[PDB]
Order: sequence, then structure tokens, then C-alpha cells
Amino acid sequence: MSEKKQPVDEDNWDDDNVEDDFSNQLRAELEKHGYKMETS
Amino acid sequence: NLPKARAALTSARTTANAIYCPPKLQATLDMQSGIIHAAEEKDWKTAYSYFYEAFEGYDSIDSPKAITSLKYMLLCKIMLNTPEDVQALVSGKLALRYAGRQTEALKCVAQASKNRSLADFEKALTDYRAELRDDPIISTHLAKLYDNLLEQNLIRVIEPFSRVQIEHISSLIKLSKADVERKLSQMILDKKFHGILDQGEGVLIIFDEPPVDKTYEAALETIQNMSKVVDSLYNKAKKLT
Amino acid sequence: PKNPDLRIAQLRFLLSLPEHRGDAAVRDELMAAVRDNNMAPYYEALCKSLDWQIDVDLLNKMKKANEDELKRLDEELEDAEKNLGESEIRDAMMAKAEYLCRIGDKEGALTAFRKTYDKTVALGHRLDIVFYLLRIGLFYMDNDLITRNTEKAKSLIEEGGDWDRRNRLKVYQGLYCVAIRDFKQAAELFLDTVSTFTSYELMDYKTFVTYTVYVSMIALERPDLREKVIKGAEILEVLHSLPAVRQYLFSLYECRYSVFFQSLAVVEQEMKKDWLFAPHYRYYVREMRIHAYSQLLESYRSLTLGYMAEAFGVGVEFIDQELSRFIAAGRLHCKIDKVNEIVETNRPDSKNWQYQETIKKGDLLLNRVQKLSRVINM
Amino acid sequence: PGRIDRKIEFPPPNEEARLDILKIHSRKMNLTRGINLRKIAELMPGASGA
Repeated sequence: MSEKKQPVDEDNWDDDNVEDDFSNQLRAELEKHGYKMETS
Repeated sequence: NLPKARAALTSARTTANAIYCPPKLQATLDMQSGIIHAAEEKDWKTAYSYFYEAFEGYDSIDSPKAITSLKYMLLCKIMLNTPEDVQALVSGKLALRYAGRQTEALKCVAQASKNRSLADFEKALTDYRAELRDDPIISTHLAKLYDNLLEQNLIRVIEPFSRVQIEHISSLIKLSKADVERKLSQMILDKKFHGILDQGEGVLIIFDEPPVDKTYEAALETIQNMSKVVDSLYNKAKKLT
Repeated sequence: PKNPDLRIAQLRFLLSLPEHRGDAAVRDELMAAVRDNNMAPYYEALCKSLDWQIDVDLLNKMKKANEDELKRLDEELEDAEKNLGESEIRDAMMAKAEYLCRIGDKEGALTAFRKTYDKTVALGHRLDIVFYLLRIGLFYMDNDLITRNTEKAKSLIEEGGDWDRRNRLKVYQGLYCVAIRDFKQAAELFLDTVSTFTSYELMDYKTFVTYTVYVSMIALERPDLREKVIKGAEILEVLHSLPAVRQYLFSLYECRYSVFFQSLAVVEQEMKKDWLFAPHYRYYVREMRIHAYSQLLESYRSLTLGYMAEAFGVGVEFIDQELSRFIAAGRLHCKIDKVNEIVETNRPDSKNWQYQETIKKGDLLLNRVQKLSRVINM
Repeated sequence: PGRIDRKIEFPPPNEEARLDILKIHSRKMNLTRGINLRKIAELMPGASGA
């Protein structure tokens, strides 16, 4: 501000928003989708 | 072996001008360029012109070689179906110079190009089966034809009425779900066909409202209007501080 | 003088993800150590790969031979400068001193680059600097120097035309666009194709065909996709030599989804074993799916997942959560019914949303010129 | 006959004449760097700089 209270108290990082969605959902993913062939 | 044929054609490129006079090379080199590139599916009408340039150099050579030479060029007119060079070639004195048996059977094959006519095409397909065997690539020639003639027949039955039931209209093409209906769906992706189907009651409904002059001419300028302000943001922030 | 060491960078990524082979990667590295006088290539590989036993005096007599070769280049600079010439003395020392950067670490790098950068009278010798920062920026993961040198190459050497080394920037900046996420400029700068032919910095051009074809299946739209390969001449013969890559392009236009779980997995296998594609292989998978799902839903307004299981063989619970996490992330908005086996398309995205971008940008933007209007007065 | 002024003969195409006239007109084109401008000038006897 610098006044008042607060002074007292592409990129891959941009792509990480979509990448972190892959961390908790469906991995990447290859091996699992590759296993879906012979399952059914 | 197409890559080996191109390497054999590449060796003919430097050999053409290597010796003194070809004597006939570039005429055959353009013919060989009308084979490998024909399998490469580069361009049709231009490749058909290479068979025409080679046919001009075929004058006064072995007749058994020229009697099988018209098998490639006149069947190429069957593949294209719109060469636009029909009237030029077949009306000239050079294309009609051969009065022999096999070329007279090719004369009506060159007439079959001007024919089209599926019901007639399925007939002459058996009559010309003897000429079908000499086709260098049998798959690419007749597949693109019959697949192109498909939508040529499809646009005829769908044209008269807006919406059409898919059970009766597919009985004329002999099947529904396997390939045909998936090919009509591909025509929507290529914009050649505008419409939508119904799986429950089996009715293909054609509806279109392509033009919008209010939305497109507006939003594009507003996005440009943002570029007018962003470019002026350099003036704003700099003059103040 | 790159591909021999450029493959060592591939050996670094070869050791990175898999732990299986530490012997196979160290045998061709020692074969690359006994030549080229490589020191750092086996110094940083010594931590990643095995610690031996002993290299030392076996490779120390080579760096001693390098020291005799390094001192004769140092003797070359003061002996040749006794005479007077334009660039003849200083260019002969820098090309082999940048080769001394290929020996090891940063020693040869920083001493050659910044020293000779001033006298160079040609844009070709200035790009040899930039070219040798990109190879060491390929070896070492540092992204800093590779953004700076390309910025210096675009100002000086582009003035101005060139046939060769300016088209190499379109490959390098295209390789920078594929290193980070840029879809549009990557395939755009990769349109040069055979015009660059094959060079020591271009490695195998057939591998460059695999690099431009993987970015083309996304950024290049389906009408433009088939337009480039079909009508293309020099780019068509190189993809025809690869049966797996050519079959994928024809199948993408054929829309059959039975081979997509196969062919794309083979492409994903190449995506896993290639460098710089490790962070980027997660989004590429589903991006080709929505690219195939785009034209998919456009076919019918009412679609059944039982018909999807036909081509998928058999998608039931897989495409359930799949398409669910798509619409949730804003990818191909559609309404797909559960247990009723109905998909609804729509979405008419050309009417309501296209008017929203007007006031959307018109909020934060106009708010900036509000405070800016409050500056007057004071 | 050089009277009265400096004597200038209308130059025929020459070796050193074809070297400079080619390098100047090549600045407006994109040309490969593996080309030798010495041999291409000698392979064109006679003719002119035009």
C-alpha cells in the first residue's frame, strides 16, 4: 500500500493447473488405458 | 515397393541429362512420375496430364507397347471422372489413331468415363473386368470412384424432401448402421451434408440456418476493440508515470 | 558435431525414467567417452549411472591429451595474433574452444562464448554461440540460457534474410514451443519440413517428421490436417515410409475408434521414451480424444454409449467417468444421460457465450481505465 | 580519342567485373552459403554484366 495494516503483518507453472487436475484424476495415463484392451 | 520405385525414379532424374540426348527418357520419366505419384495420391488431373504428355511421345514406337499404354491413361479417366480434358484428348487424331481390337474395347471404356451411371457402371464393371486386371492399382482406382459415386447417389434421394426416414432410404443402399450411416455422419464433418438423424424413430432431419450477421460481425470487432485498448494501455500507463 | 553428443542427452533421458538398464547406457557412453574427449558427459552420468570401480587414469590420459590439445589452442591465440587479420585468428580459436566446452562442465562454455562475442563481424559466428548454448541447454536442464541466446539470434540474424541458419531457429524455437506448451506456433514453425533437409543439429529428419506430426494432430484442424498431408509433396513421402504414423493419420480421418486405443498407445510409447515430453504426455492423451470426440458427437444429436462400446470395445464404465471429467473441466460441453444411454448436442456455443466475451474483457479492462481516469486530477 | 578528358573504355565482361556485379545483385535474394562465386563467374565467358 504501503500504508496501514499489511506492513505490520508460458509456463509449466501455468500448465500445472491442468496438470494437477491429472494428479488427482485418471493419472496421465497410459498403462491403465493400455490394460483396458485385454480386460473387455 | 514405392520407396524403391522413387529411388529408381531419382536415379532416372540425373541420368536423363547425363548422356547426350535421352533419347526418350523425360517422356518415360514423366510417365514414371505419373505412377509413383499416382500411388502417392498427390494430384489427379496433373498426373492425368503426365499420361497425356507421355502419349505424345508414344508416337512411332512399338504398337504392343502402345496398345497397353491406353489401358493406363483411359482407366485414369475412369478414376478422375472429372478430368475436364476428356473432349481434348478423345476428339483428337492421336487418340483415335488406334483401330485395333483391344483399343476399341478401350474406346467404350473412355466412353464409360462420360457415362458414369451406377446401374450402367455395375454392368460394364463385369464387361470391362478384362481391362480391370491391367489396372496398376486396383484398390485406389475403384474405391475412390465407388465412394464418390456413393454421395453422388446420396445427394439425389435426400434432395427432394427435407427429412427422410433412415430405415427405408438405407434399404436402397442395402445396409444402415455398419458403414453407410457412418459415412453420412462424416459428410456433416466435411460440411458437404447439413442435417441430423434420429436413432429412436429412424428419421434423418435436414435443418440449417448458417448465416448470422449480427453475432459474427460484432464479437470479432469487440475482440479487436480489446486490442485497440490494450495497445492504448501503453499510452495510458506511460503518460501518468 | 552435435548428434554424437546430442545422443548422450538422449542417454541422459534414457537413464532418467527407467532404472532397468544401467549397463546398456554406460557401454555406449564409454564408447562416446573414448572418443570426442568427453569429461562431463560421464561426470554427471557417474551419479545417475553406476559409480564403477574406476575410470580416472583411463579417461585422465584423454583429458591430459585434451590439456595438450587445450594448451595448443591457447598457444594458437597468442601465436596467430602476432600477425593481423579479420576474424581469422579469433574464429579459429572459438570453434575449437566451444569444442572444449564439449569436453566438460561450464569451463569451456563461459570462456569461449563471452570472450569472442564482441569481435564477430558475421551473423554466422554469432549463431554458433547461440547454437552451442542450445546444445548445452539440451544437456543440462537449465532453461535460462536457451531463452536468452535465441533472443539475440532473432534480432541480429533476422535483419535480413538467410537460407539455412535462420530456418534452424524455426526448428529451435519450434523445439522450444514443443518443450513448453505451445500448439499453434510449433506446427507453424515446423512447416519448413524438408527445406532444412538434414544437419548435425537437425539429427534424423524422420524423427523431426514424428515431432511435427504429433503437434499437427491437435493444433492443425481436421480440414487443414488432411489439406497439408494430401496436397503436400515432400512431407508426404517421409510419412509414407513410417507405416505406424501413416496409418494413424488415415485412421484419424476414418474416425474408427477401434485402432485409436492401439495406434495412439504406440504413439504414447514414443511419447514416454522421448525427452522433454515427460511433463507434457498427460494432457496429450485426452486432447486427441476430444479431438476425436468433437467430430464424434457432431454426427448425431441423440447418441447411445452402447454404440460407443462398439468402436471402443467396450467402453462402459471407462467413458462414463472420462466424459464426466471432460465436461467438468470445460472440454466439449455436452449433456450425456446416465442409464438412459442418451447424449445431447447442441451445445450452441456460437450465440450466448460469444456475446459474453464482450463484457467479460469489458470488466477488468474498463476498470483499469477507471482508476486511470481517477488520476485526473491528482 | 580521349580528347579532351579521362579515357574510359566501355567495359566488356571481365573476371573482376563479374565478381563484384554478382555479389551486389545477390544481396536482394536468399542464396545458399555452399555456393562458390568464383567458379560461376568464370563459366560465363563473354555475354555481359547484364
